Amino acid sequence: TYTVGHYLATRLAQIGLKHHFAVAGDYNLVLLDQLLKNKDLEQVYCCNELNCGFSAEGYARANGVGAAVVTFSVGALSAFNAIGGAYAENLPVILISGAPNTNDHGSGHILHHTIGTTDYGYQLEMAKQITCAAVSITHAEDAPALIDHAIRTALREKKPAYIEIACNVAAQPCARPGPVSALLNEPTSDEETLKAAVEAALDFIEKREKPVLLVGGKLRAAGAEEAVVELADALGCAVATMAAAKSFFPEDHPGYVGTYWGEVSSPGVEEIVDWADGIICLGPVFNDYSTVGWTAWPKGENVVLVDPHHITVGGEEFTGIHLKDFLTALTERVPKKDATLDAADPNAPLTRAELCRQIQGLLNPNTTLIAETGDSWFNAMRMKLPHGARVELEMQWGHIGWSVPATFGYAVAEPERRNVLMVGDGSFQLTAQEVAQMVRRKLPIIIFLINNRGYTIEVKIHDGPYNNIKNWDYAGLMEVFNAEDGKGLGLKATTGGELAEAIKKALAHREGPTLIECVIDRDDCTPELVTWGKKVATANARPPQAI
Ligand SMILES: Cc1ncc(C[n+]2csc(CCOP(=O)(O)OP(=O)(O)O)c2C)c(N)n1
Ligand SMILES: [Mg+2]
Repeated sequence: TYTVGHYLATRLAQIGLKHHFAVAGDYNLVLLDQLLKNKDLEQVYCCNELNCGFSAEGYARANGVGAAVVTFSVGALSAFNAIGGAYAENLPVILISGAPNTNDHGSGHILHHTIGTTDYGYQLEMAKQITCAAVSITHAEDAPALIDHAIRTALREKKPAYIEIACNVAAQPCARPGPVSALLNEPTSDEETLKAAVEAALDFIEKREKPVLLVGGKLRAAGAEEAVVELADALGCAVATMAAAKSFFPEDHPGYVGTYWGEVSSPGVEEIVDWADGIICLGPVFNDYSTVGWTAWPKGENVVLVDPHHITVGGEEFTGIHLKDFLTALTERVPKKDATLDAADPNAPLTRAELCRQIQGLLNPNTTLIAETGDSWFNAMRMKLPHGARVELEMQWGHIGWSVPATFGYAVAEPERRNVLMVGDGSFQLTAQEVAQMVRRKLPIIIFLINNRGYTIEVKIHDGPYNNIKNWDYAGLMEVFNAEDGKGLGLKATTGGELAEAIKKALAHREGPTLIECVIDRDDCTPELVTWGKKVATANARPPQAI
């Protein structure tokens, strides 16, 4: 006879999860036992919850959805930082927490892992704030209807959910899951709006000769990566990707120019959009960083904005549509308008140009490049990508240290890929211990620890003593985690040559991860980050305007 544990386990497996991540605790202990009972759904463990949640973050980038489990408040409050990151990056990460007993609710008791107050709702009062759905199971009869809700909403919205489950309830007997289809099927557009939406879009381009395509960050949540390719071709115009959305459009196809990111756009892409007649943004995320100090933000007269569920065209609005259904019906009536555009030395000290070049050697169609918040953002946005090659940024949320646990998670879902991690010295320190799990699971990850002895990106926004961080022997950390049983390489590289030696050892090494402490100079950095931090620093601290 099924139980709340089984029902949640199965519901996760049905929608996709081969792995759910967890951190033991006396509330979720009984619950965790029953999450094992499903054998198509494996219980991965983690060092702390802040990371555990970020690992489910990554996993959802590869699978499409992820999940985690934690103890009451003490575990979940840290995870909320990842659930914020999920909502930010449109990831259907499903958090789950253990919770007090049923007989303690409103019972005047104080419990452990809580504030000391007699109330325990404060947790999912918080969670609600950062999650599309928030659900407390306190009776096993409720269970299956609410779990379905939490999952169903998360997937429709492409935003995270929350499920707290009283420890003693987790065990109790529950119903059997209904067919999975109950959760997945979605409301589609309305034909009448859809019809008109396309018609007004056609006029936007057919009163012009030089259109452009701009690929937004939210494209992956809409599931429209395919339909953009069939539009870029059927239309033929010059495509460009945004700050995010790197590797959301393939860099083979003839229209792809590069990356548009304001006055720090990769060579030759700022000009095409400025010059052109109108811009077709497909689910963008313009903000103080994406617009680069509010300088590079498309208007409305010469802009079509095709956000996930609501489409603005010059002088008109539409709602109740979908980005995908819009780009399917568009890629048929669209006419073909075009806007055509027209080594280093080894042995010597290692330059940011050298390893950004040499790292581009690794880029296999079976490769996913995880670029951490930092200057590493700008390196990835210069690198040419093969077809099928992926890049993962976390720009909306930007928690440093996200990369490490999210690389661990991404790798559990896609272990046969070549998983490559560009992480700075400072970011790495926040979440380093989750490398020990890459060793535990024996995953072939290639960590490029961009060591520069400081928060270099933060230096070029506004410098100070707060940016100088204690330095580690980042290379030697690997050994400490390998300890008795693991197998994982820990290397260094102070020269352009040493890098090639380390990279060969990395591709060579199996049975675990490979870190490379690529030392470089702080002020040696991309020319974008230089001119970029200025726009952010002044916009950040622009003065109020008196009334
Ligand atoms: C948890 C968290 N704390 C602080 C910040 C602000 N912040 C953004 S980047 C950054 C510095 C990153 O340092 P590092 O990885 O070394 O960047 P690099 O020097 O490689 O460019 C800081 C402190 C943040 N985004 N997240
Ligand atoms: Mg650094």
